[PDB]
Amino acid sequence: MVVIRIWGLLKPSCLPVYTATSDDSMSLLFRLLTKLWICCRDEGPASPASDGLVSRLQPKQPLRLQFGRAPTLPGSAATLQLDGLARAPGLHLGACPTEECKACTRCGCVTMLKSPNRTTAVKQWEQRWIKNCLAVEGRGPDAC
Amino acid sequence: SVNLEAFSQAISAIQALRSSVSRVFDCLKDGMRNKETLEGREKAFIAHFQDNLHSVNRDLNELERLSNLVGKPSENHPLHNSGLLSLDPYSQLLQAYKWSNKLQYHAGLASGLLNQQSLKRSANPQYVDDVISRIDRMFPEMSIHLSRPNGTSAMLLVTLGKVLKVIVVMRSLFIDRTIVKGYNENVYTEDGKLDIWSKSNYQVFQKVTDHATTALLHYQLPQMPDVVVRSFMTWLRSYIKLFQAPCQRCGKFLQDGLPPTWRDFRTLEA
Repeated sequence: MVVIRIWGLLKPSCLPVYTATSDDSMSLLFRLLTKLWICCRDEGPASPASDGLVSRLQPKQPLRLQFGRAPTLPGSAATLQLDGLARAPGLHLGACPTEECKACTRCGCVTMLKSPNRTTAVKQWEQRWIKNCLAVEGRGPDAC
Repeated sequence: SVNLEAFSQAISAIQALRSSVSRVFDCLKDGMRNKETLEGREKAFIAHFQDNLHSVNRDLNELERLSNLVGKPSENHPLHNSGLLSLDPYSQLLQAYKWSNKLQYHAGLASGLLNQQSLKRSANPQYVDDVISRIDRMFPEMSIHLSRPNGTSAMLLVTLGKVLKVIVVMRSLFIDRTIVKGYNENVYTEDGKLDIWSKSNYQVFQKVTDHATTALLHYQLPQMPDVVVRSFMTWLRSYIKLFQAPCQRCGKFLQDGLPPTWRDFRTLEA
């Protein structure tokens, strides 16, 4: 957060709270996180005045985070039979849109990102993820 | 004071405008689901744009109408309801009003739809005629009269804008044995010696007479003679113009008229 803050000082188009009062929230965010840090580094408290003061939620709360994950084979002890078709029920540039608009490369760990990445200069991420991703044995592709 | 309809229309219009703009903004959250051929979503976009234009035009058209409301709202009628809580138990009044209106509308719709009855069969006073005549005579532009020189049977005539009076001599309750004439051609005041019948015309109103006879054999309800004669006189009133002639041109024949269903059209075609 401090390096992205110095970035924002170097260029005004940083990542804001995206909700309200975007143009000094970062200051109080940093303060609260440092508070929790100090209060939790060396066997500190957990989820009392700290809780009471952080209980205040300014008009800045975002939602809809990815939390990337994939289904599995929950064959516990007795029986779980699957067919060949009609399966039975059991980066940050989206990775979960409403409509499909590209090759829609699939992935196992969290990724679920684009295959060509449709960008110009983010090639660092693409290069680092050219090969199999983190445990990317399920790094597959799917149409539609 | 029928502005309530236009105001309900404006209500529906603003509700539809809100719904449309909300749906437009919601649809812009995502692009084409699976196009695979083109970017034809521009079509739906332009459709929503035109719907917005439609909404704006409707708002403008409704702003043009609904000029203004009258002063002194409620017309001092619910002042009792506007009164203090001392005399008001007041909402009960409006409740009963709404209940009565709803019950009336319900009964009307039920009676209307119940016209298709299921009764496979129907089995196990010189004072109503005058009352019915007085009730019917309250209607405007259609003057009636009666002399009854024959006896117990009823004899009466009706007048219209022209002098095309109609001679209807029927029984106590139901209308039958009628005849039509035009422009004093009957002169049934003292014709010959008295109010004569003569069952005749100059070979033009014979068609109108036949139509009226057919109507008499059509509106013959089993009971309620008041409704019968009301339907009869309404049927008669439909000839006050004799100018238009749908389903044809107004040159097909001598005349054009046969409205037993409350709508006239070119005769000799049904």
